[PDB]
Amino acid sequence: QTPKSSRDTIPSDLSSDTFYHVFGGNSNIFESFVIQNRIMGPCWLDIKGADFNSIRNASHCAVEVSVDKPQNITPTTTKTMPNLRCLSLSIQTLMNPKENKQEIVSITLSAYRNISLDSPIPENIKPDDLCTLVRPPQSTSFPLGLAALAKQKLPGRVRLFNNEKAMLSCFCAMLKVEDPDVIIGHRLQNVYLDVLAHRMHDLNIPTFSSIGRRLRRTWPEKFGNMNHFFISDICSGRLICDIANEMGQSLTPKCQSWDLSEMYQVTCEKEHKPLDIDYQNPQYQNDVNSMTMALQENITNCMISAEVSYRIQLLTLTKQLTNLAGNAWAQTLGG
Amino acid sequence: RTMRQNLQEASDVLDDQIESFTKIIQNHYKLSPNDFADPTIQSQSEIYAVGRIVPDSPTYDKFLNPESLSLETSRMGGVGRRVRLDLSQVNELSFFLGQIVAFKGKNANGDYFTVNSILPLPYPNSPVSTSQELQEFQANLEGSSLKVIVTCGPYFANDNFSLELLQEFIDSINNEVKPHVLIMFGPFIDITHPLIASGKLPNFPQFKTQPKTLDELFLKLFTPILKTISPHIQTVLIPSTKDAISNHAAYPQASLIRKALQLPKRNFKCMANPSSFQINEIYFGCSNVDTFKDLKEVIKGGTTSSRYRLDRVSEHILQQRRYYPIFPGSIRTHISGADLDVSYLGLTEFVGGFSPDIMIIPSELQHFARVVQNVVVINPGRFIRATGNRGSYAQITVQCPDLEDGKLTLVEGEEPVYLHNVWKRARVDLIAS
Amino acid sequence: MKLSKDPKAYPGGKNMPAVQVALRMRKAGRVVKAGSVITFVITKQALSVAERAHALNEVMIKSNNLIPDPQYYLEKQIFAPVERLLER
Repeated sequence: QTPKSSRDTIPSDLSSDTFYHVFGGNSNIFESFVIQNRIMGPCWLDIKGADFNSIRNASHCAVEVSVDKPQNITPTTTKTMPNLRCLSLSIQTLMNPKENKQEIVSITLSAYRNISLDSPIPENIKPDDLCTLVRPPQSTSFPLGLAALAKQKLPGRVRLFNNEKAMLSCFCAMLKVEDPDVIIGHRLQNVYLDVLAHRMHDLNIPTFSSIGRRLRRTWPEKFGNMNHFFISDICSGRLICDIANEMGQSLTPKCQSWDLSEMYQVTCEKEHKPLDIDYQNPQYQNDVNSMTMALQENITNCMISAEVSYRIQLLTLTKQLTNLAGNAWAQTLGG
Repeated sequence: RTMRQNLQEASDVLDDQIESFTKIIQNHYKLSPNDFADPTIQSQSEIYAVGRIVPDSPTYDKFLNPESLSLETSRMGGVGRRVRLDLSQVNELSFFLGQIVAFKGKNANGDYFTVNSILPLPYPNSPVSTSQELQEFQANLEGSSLKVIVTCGPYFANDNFSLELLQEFIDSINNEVKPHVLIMFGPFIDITHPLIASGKLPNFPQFKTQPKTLDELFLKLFTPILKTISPHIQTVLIPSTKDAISNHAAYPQASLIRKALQLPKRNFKCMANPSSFQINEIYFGCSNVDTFKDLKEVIKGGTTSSRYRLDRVSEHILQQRRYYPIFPGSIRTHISGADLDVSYLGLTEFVGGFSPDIMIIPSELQHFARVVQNVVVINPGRFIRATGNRGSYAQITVQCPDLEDGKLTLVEGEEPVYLHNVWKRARVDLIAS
Repeated sequence: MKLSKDPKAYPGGKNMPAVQVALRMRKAGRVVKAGSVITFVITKQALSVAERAHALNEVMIKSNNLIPDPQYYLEKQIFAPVERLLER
């Protein structure tokens, strides 16, 4: 932070008659903070001189503090960690031929609010909450009897919405109120987070920032390869635990295609027959049973993703690797 | 170079085509490489992409349509993956297999790349000359205009071996036309000639000793006749892949050995196929594969369809910066074909990146001479038709260069150079042979 | 066999059994578009392989008088995979 020309860095080949090289001109701020204070991955931090009255309405977090100098923060030797609020996302899409736009029809959210990495996670943990939001893929109305049949067949809550926009508004509000620490899913990183972020952009969702932990009222100007940096910056605060990314693939060499069903079979020795859900089909606008089966497939995909995430020990292995390398946990998970 | 074909080397050449055209597009449109991304994977931001036009199925029908094309990406761009094209949002275009293209588009759902706009590859720069060189050429011509005659095979009909028309043409050029240079394309003794093909070669009473090989047939049938060309007329011999006298049946094709043809050094020059060369200031681009007949377009839009096919094909040749841009090569079903040596497709690119002033691509189609994008494209047609009737040949007359007449355009810069304006200065006549 | 495109726009649909079956249902009256999964069986009677292909449910009905063509299933479905399976 400098009063003027804060965005201008010193080139290494700066002309001078007393020196002929400069190191560290283009240092990243996180790298400087981590190097100087000897921070090694996620750990407890002792913070002195925290200002509890400086920050107003800047995050989705419960406590907001600040410090005037980085030397006030020192890492501690405590090995234990708090329980992590994990949230599993399963995204069902619809391919629009007109504009060639990928549209979201439903989300299933599975909540695990006491996931402790200090102790082994048990097999087939059940979520503390399970909810599914849906919108009609074709019309503005659903087939009749959907609510009662969903109550009678589907586990967890099911919420019906007239259109996509209110559906993502409810998704964002639920994300804010849940406040999860880790977002769990399959191929989220380069497919479904993209789809989700750009659908929040297209429908002008005002609370879109809740997918991370920072409060922004407007999108970056250049939103519209930089897309990856923008989404990763927006999601900051909630670790993305993707079981089919490079990190998840490196922990499951025994798969071949890393499809959700294949991962389920390989890691948990259980069989799930995948249904090829195509919401372009006209039957999903008047056949309630087909819609209920599709929602059930979304829900089971969500819990399968969560269970495979817990079984392959993705969080603990990535954490340990981060403490060993000294980088950020998110970089280990998604890099 | 021998007759070897290596799949890895051919694939390297095919990748390098896309990479070079990517760099050319980025330079021309002042775009950063971060703006270009992989079109085979789903992205919800509009991206720039460069690749090759290929059929969406490796085993494809002979006829393509605007709903059955793909884009093949380079090794770095898309790890060689091929993506189907969604061209419902593009009303006007013209593509062909092997064309390298640039797209601004969006792959939303993973299985289709939607092109929103086309990024036409810029036309190559034209050659330039200094004032001194143009004055030297002015002195060379002694005021008079430059005359160059171009002829193309076959030179004798399908049912005989008469070169009487060729002798008539030689006498005409010797005593009336008197050109400076004469460019003769192959084939000279076409190996697809049905009498040569079937072995129906008769005894020749006008030869003391009968030929024993097609090479000796050339030495006894053509070389006497070609020797009568006046020594003041320098002549250029450019082969075709069907020439029996050539032992290199692949395009690009090495030049003939003049000594083997027993032609005297005084005015006979053998040039490779393709070849690019200067006559005074004039830049010639000569290729002896029928690109005009072979390039088959997929087309949408009334505007482009209302255009002449030949102008579109010539613009395609200019944009692709290579005389035979189609790929895979055309085939004649097995009898003959393009005979592309893919490993050496580098040699068929425009020499130095300059667009030749006059480009000569002989075709089996009707003779034509046209100015496209300030380049004269000449097809002089076949010298003699199949039945033996008169064919055609083209005469090129170019006004002598003059810095004062204004038809040469000065190029701004510290070092003064002048753009040749051949299309302003050349008159092309297609004369019955 | 999944149809990537409309059957009427398929290059060389005369060689694909799935395209022939889809066009037969089209001419019959039933609707079929891109992405539709065609389940078929090659049947016995010279007719081409694609011409002898019929939809699965049609073959199940015994009164239709349709049976899987031995030659095709013994050559292209059983003979083809084993020769690579027991090549060494």
